[PDB]
Amino acid sequence: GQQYSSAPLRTVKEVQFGLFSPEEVRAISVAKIRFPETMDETQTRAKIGGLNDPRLGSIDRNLKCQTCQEGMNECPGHFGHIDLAKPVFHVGFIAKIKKVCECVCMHCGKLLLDEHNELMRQALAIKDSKKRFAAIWTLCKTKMVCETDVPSEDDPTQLVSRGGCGNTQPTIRKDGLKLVGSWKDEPELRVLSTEEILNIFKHISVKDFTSLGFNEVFSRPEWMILTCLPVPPPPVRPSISFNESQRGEDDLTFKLADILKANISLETLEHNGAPHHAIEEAESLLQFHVATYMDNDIAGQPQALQKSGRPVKSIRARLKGKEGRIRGNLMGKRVDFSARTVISGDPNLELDQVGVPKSIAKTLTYPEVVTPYNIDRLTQLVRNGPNEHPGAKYVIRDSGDRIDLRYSKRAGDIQLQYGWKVERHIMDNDPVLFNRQPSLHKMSMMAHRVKVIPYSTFRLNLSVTSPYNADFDGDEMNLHVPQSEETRAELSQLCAVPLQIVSPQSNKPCMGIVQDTLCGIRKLTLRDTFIELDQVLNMLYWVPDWDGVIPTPAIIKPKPLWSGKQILSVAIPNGIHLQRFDEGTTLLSPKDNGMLIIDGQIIFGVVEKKTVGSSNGGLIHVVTREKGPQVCAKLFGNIQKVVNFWLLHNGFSTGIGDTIADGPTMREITETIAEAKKKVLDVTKEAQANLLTAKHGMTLRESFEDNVVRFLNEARDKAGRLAEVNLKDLNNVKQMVMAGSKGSFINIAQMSACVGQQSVEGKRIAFGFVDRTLPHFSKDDYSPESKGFVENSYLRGLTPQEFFFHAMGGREGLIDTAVKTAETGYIQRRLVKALEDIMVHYDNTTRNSLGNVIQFIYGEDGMDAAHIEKQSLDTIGGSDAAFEKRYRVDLLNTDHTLDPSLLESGSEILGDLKLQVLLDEEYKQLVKDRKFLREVFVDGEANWPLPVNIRRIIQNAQQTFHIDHTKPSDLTIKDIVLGVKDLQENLLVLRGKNEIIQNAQRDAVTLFCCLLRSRLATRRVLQEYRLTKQAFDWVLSNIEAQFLRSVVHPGEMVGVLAAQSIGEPATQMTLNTFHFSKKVTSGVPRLKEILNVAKNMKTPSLTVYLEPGHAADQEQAKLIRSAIEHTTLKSVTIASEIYYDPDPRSTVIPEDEEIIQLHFSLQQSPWLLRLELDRAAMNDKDLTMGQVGERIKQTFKNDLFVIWSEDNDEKLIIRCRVVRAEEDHMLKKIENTMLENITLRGVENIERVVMMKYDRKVPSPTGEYVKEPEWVLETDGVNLSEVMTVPGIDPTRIYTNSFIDIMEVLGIEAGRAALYKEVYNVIASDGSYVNYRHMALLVDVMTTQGGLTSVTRHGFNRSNTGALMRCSFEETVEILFEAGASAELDDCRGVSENVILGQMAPIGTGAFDVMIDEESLVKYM
Amino acid sequence: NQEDSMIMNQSSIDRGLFRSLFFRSYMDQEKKYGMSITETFEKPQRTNTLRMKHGTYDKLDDDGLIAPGVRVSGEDVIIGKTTPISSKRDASTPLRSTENGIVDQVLVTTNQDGLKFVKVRVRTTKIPQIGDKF
Amino acid sequence: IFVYQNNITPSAMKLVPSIPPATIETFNEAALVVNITHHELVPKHIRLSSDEKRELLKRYRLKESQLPRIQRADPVALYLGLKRGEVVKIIRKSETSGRYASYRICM
Amino acid sequence: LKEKAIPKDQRATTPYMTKYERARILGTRALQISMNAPVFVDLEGETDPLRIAMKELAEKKIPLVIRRYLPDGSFEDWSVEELIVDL
Ligand SMILES: [Mg+2]
Ligand SMILES: [Zn+2]
Ligand SMILES: [Zn+2]
Repeated sequence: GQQYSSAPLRTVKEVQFGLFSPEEVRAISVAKIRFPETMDETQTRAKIGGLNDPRLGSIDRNLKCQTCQEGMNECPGHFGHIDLAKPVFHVGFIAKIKKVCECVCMHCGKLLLDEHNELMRQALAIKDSKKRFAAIWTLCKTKMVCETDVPSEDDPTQLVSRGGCGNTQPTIRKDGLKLVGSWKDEPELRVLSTEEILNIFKHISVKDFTSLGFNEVFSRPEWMILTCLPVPPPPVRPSISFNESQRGEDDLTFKLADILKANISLETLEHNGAPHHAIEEAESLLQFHVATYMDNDIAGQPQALQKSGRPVKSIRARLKGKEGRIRGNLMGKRVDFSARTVISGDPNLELDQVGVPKSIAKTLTYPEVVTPYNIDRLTQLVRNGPNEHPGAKYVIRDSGDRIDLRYSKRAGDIQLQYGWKVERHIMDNDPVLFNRQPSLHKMSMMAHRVKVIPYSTFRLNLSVTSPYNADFDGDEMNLHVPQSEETRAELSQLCAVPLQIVSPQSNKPCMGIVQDTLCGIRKLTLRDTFIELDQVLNMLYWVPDWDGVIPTPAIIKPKPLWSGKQILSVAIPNGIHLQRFDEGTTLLSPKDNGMLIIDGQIIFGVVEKKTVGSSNGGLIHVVTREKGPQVCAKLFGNIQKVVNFWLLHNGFSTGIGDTIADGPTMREITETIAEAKKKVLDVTKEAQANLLTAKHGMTLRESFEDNVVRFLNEARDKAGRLAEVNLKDLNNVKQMVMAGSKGSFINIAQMSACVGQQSVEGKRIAFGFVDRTLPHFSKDDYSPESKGFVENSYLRGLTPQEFFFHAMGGREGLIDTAVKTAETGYIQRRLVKALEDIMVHYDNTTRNSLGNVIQFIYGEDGMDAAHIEKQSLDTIGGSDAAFEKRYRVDLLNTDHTLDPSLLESGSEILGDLKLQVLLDEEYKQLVKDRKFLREVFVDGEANWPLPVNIRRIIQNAQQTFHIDHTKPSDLTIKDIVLGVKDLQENLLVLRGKNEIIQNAQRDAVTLFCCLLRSRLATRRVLQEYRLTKQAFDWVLSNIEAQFLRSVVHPGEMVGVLAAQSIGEPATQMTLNTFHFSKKVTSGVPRLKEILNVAKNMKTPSLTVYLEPGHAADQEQAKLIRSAIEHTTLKSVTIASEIYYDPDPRSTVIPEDEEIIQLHFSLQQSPWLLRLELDRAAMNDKDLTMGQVGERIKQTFKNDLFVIWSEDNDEKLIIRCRVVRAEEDHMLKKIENTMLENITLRGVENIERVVMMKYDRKVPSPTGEYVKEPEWVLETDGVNLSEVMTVPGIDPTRIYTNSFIDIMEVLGIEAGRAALYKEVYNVIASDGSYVNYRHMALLVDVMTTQGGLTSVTRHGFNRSNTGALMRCSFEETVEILFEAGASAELDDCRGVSENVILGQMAPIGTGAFDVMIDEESLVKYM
Repeated sequence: NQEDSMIMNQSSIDRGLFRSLFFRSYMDQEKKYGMSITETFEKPQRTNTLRMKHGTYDKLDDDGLIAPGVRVSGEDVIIGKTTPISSKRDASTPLRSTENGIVDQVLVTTNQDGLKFVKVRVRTTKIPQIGDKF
Repeated sequence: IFVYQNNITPSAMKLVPSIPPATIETFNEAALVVNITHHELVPKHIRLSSDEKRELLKRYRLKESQLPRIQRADPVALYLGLKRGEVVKIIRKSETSGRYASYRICM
Repeated sequence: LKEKAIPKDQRATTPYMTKYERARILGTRALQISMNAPVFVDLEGETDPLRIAMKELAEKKIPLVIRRYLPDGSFEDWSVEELIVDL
């Protein structure tokens, strides 16, 4: 850096990894490093001709470099070299060297397996440089002969010489950093010398090693072995030289002197009187120091510790992540022009502003270039100085030399010159990046307008609290000041707060009204709330935009009074039209329910969380989409300014009074808890009296506990609901719950009525002590009181027992939180590191740094997630009769035409056959759409997020044109029919003059058009909306415009987007799956399970659906449950016995005296095996004695004699004798095969099968979708392949949480579908919503390479992506070592490589190039 | 006072509410490098090639220590010390950049070895402000 | 296509690639009981002709490597008798567009 | 190769300007304006290089051209003058 150089300035387009040849190492070297010493010889404390040494770079601030004579800052440093006394293995290649040895003849250097071998021929064909070496190794490793001759391809009888000697190959093992071979009375054992290995490698043919993973030019296998060691210059190993009489050499400088010392020891030892078994000693030492220098943390070897005992930094350890060069110095950096302080919110800053403390503003600078525009201002700032606020700190001349205004003797008489830079203070409205770490979002870093303020905290608008996830509980934030006119433009035009308002994470806004303003807005907007003139005038003035027009009061005659609703609508801009229905809202909104804003005026409904919050159909969501992100950001401020002012004067509080519930309501709660406790006891005695019958697939204990905790919860809920109801509307806690500002039911419930049952690990407090939860209780006490049910409210106070059990469950929370914060952290990173390089291209395609297609068009529709809104697809639902009434037009039917009251043409349109052909086709298409939609969304769900809010367009049109819902339209049938048809052709996502790209286009707009045809049908357009030609034409031009606006922008870094959009919601998960249908593992642990593509999953299960015409029949369901649920002989057996009953015709056992007499009317072993079966067990599993018997009979065939008692006999018995010395010992083996091995009925792995009456939305004969509940089977095991073929089931519908299995049986395509479902169900369970495309992209990425690619170290990170890119995640040094050994070439298209190289990445703003056209330039002047 | 922030009575803050003292103790030793060669507590000055600090040395007395009454600031040298090499070299202790106060108590003793040992404490009063936690 | 009950001996299995250009398929009777292609989650896979595939790569400026893959052993790949290199056009219904088409190249 | 340049006739990227192309044009032009480059629009008392650049873009008097790279390495060049600026 810094001085001028004539050398051409280019950018790194490629990185060619390879290995150093010793020859290169010498050529490239500036010094032959000879002595371990650093200086002080001849006396002089100044670098020696041996180590460090000037030839390499400077130690001092000398200006000298000897080599370049440039001086510390400019000089990069130059490599020296050490010639090693013997060759040594490069520690990082020992395993590869071993594998190369295993592939080649350790004598003639020929590759052990020729193109003569068929398997080898297939292995050789492998194009992957690494996968080839893998296949080659596996084939050659088990070849212990270097063949002289081999059978010819023509005939295997007449053998052909392939070349090569006839030597036996050794069985190589790794013993430390040595390789030992074993050839073939008794095997020959000897170490393989580094020289010998090297010589054999030098003899491997180019064709042979390029067939292995290697490269003739860049990485010849012989270069894995080191002979000439490069010596890194001082800037790699800086001598931190403090004072004069002291220095401080780097770890690497010591380790190199150790290498040097060991080397001279060896070279002097071998040259002189070599004892040859003292030479091998010093050589092992040199091998150790050269190994331990590069990697010190070697597998099962001692660490090469310092004097101190301190392990020694290996070069490896330097680069090894989180703090390595890669993760800590390159993907992350500490940076200049950055600030940080405590944040505290401000109601008087605008949404997009940031309060910067004067001190911070006075430190951070912007380099402004002196130009005729600012020359005057800039001279004032320079005059002001570095101490006054709007001032400057430095003046940079043309010369490039910096003037310090703090000390310059000319600081007062500086006369600026165009071209000079004035490093001025950051002033109001400078764009700056503001950030709250962890940065899990696009929104965790947004651009703000500076507002220089007093006091030491960063001030922010409260509505921007939510995207940052900031509190003022003492939170600090980072500010980053851009320095280019260009990087500011980036901040302002791409990441400024107003733009970031409607987030693509959930196609909804990520900011809304909160806290005071949310609480106060409900309060202001009540029917009961009225404002006197005095205050109305202040509340108006406070709105900075206010047109200066005092609105006419709602009440005039008794007293001029305005309503809350009224004067709040002053902040709501004109043309804002919102409609919402809650509970039972009518147009005469009785409860002040729902919301109705017309032309930006509140007609009815209280303004709370659903309206003014960060809601999907938000007042914010609409104001952005309709008026601009700017207009919307203003609205945040305006709403705040009014509401906050009104609340400042109304006031708001909370006290113990607000937790206090009515005396009789308390009596009612105490009773509710009491009756529940008794309901529990009644069950507790029922189970103690053995009358309680266990639930299917549940222990008596499991069954009892389920009921108990169900009652004790039902109890807490009811008790709370009593307080909730009894709390007046004046209850401050209720008031906060109502606005939605803070709190919920459970908060009220726990504080006022009852805290509830405490739980740890899903169950009530367990007996930690022998049969008791605490010593304060008696043994075997299953009571609500003993197992942790907190009878009391927070108001009443907990008992000592209650207090501890609460503390037990409480602690489980704190741990689980701590653990999830960790677990979700990594999940986010692996998601990001797996999707980084995914971007939308100028061809609407979604590709990675390899240009491999992931999505053929972003999120299957090609739309930007932010420009989407949930919309209803009308044609899907309802009766066919109601659809007909809505959409059918029949100009040939006197009572099914359009009345002339609807359009002018009405009278003359009746009977028009040619026109009926248009409406007939129009309707035939609406019918087509209806059946298609019903194929897509099977449940008949109509509300789907789509891109153009058509409802709003028609709304605005009606308002705009003052559509009179009385006089007939001037539209024609052709105007509507063909106008809609023509609009469809202009909704372009993909442009391309070919059938592929064009059909792609048709598909991408298939759903939107369905909605379009649905909303703009002839009858709707004329009868419903009462559109004029003008109005209609406008609706069309707007749908078109809005649609085009909605498509994704090429450059969209859609990969990171998706990653973060799944990741950040994961960090907000409570979990695991409540504290108790099936209890399937969910949230963070199941998400970890998914991304890892874990084979052994926690809750594997099937969902078997019954055959179509069998859904209602429970008996059919029972039959299948019976047919699939696995049953063993073990499960029905009481006991197994061996007797000595020598006569088969008689019996010692008198019970069986009857059993023999019968099974011996219409030679054997004297030893009998008798099994007693449990009637009860046989009854739950609906088994017969003969059923069991026959199963045993077929298991042993003609080898075991089976007799059995009948289903009537008092005791259920099975008698077994063996067929045809040492016989008794055999029966014990049979009894194990009988219990353990034998399967009676059911499918293996399918362990517990539950019957469930699931609801199902299905079309009725009449047409309308109707709840048709079906019987369904839930498994406790997986065997898809087998349960699919079972009769009585719907194999077209069967599902499994194990998508690994779906992939295996139904294909990668179905595997993708199931994978999405499972990812979605993790997110959906936590309530939270993530837009389809994000989850789709992750799922698509894990699937493109046919099969399930994990989001792990050995998943995505083992792709053919950039070596530099992949090292940036998890296997860093190992990755880079393989890069050299296989001569990898990094394309440099991954974000990561350009981040490492400090180059403008091909991302967003980097996706294209900018050029000056001299032609147009000369045309403009 | 939104999102866990609070309003405080300025009038009360003045009257002394939640106002606190703050002390910091800085320490040094006259190290004995080899035999006879010892570090010296003294107010140094520009002599041959000594790497002196940027801060004000003028607050130090001849003993290389500030007097207890004195008000210190920024990088003001609170302990003056020299190290000899083979004239002198600086080894003086300046007050923490990010801090300021009034010299509180200055302690002059001997460490077990028999060498000069010094502890300088600086007192500052910290009045509740806008970013302060409670 | 040989539909076998339990097993085809490895001595018999040697004969499968023994008579080219003709290709031989071994299918276990038990796997064929249920037509997996009929499943809810299984979309329609369409085998593309040499010309159809050539056009695909042309129109998206693709190298075969760039195309999303399907294993030669994938249940649907086996059903359609897909050979290496054969490209399949997969048409699935979408909640975003109505219908979406992906392509998968064989391995 | 120069099979790289896709011709004006038969070009298929959006005839509209991307949010990024706008951010980079405005930035580039403001940077150029800021370091005393000739301005093609009449500054009607304007002084912020971004505000001047915005005026330049608004009058389509920006003499830059966007080179849109395709995944294969080919490209379509589009002039600031010809791109639709909806945004
Ligand atoms: Mg906090
Ligand atoms: Zn140099
Ligand atoms: Zn050989």
